[PDB]
Amino acid sequence: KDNVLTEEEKAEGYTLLFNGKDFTGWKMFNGGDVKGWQVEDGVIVGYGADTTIKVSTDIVTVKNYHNFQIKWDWKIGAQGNSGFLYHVQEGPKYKAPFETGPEYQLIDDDNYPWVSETGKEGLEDWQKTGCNYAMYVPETKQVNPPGEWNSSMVLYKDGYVEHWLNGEKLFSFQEGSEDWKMRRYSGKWEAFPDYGISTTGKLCFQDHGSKVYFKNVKIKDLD
Amino acid sequence: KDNVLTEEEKAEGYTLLFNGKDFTGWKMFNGGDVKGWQVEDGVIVGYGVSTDIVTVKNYHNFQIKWDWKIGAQGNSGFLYHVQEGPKYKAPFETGPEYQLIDDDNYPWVSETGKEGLEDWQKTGCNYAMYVPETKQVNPPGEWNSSMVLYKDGYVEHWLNGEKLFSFQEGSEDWKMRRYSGKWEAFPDYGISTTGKLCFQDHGSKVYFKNVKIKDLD
Repeated sequence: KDNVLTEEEKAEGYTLLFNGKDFTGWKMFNGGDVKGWQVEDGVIVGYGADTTIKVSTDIVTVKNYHNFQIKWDWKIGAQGNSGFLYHVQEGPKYKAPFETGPEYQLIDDDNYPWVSETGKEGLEDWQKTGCNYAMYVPETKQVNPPGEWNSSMVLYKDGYVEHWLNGEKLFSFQEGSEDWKMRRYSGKWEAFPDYGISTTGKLCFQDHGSKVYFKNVKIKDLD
Repeated sequence: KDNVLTEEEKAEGYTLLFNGKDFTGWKMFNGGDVKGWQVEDGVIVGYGVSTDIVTVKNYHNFQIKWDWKIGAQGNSGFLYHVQEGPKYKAPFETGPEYQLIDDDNYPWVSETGKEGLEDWQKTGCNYAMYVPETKQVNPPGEWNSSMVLYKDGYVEHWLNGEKLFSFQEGSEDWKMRRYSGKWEAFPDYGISTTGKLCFQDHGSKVYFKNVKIKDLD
């Protein structure tokens, strides 16, 4: 059942973005073949040397995408921080995919060790799972705790974006909109002038904390 | 019939916030008698420290409608739930603002050297919080009508009969805008849900009339 298209998914035009067995279709951000992640038991596992050099361990698609609809299943560890990013650009100008590609946050909402300015522990709600990081936050959502599987989906079609989680539409927005522009250009991206620099780019899974697990990664390449 | 309640308006609970004659019911922000403003032909006229005007009365829930006009390059506003006191230099530090500004001819220059306001700094915005997707504004020297409703944190902005947007204070979206946006230097912004109503003028003439208020439950 895992990593297999249903007849209805094939009918809708989904194909496997992860084949269940290896990293065919994937590469390291700013790198070559995938390392520091493994396929184990039909699951992509991210682990997050006579060497001290530290480079991005995030994985990106080889293929560039414009419009798409992607579904995936995911599991994090306690205190995990991962994410799905889209329209990511690579190059020596960048150290990380978040500098260019918008992020669907995958994080330990309740127990990620973030201590605020004032000495208050805990992520703010706009930094939690299913948010379009530093742009949009759901009013309500349902997330299974760390160690349990979750299902997510992102649709992008000519700037129209939807975030879904565990069967529910969290929100949608339009990149063209006045509201989007306000959030983009007066929110938190001063240091990242290339954030959303392009509506075409790579798709990406990140690991910045603990182990993370992905499977059932199915994609509709849209017109 | 400017500055006169219709029988219907009285029946639905509106009263005059401006009487058409003088500044009864108003004071200077952090001050006493109104100065820097004049009543001219039944119109509140601002000439543009804070020299803004605030209601003597505090409001929690309310619905206010008003007519306004600005001079060229005008930068004015309606603000609500304003707090006063020595700790505050200006009404914007506490009360959200419905912007009244010369959208197209305001000589502000950005950090890159481009002149002019971005759309989220223009008329009808809830300053630094919300922006309309579409609106209809009559240009400087012409009259406009506006309305703001506040009901237990639910807010609407209207301009010339159109609902620009609504929002809910304390929603996740509102909290994100409030604490990720531009207010770190203003910790009391938008915290109190009761306070004064306010007109401000930060440049050029502004004109207000037909200022009618419902004091809601």
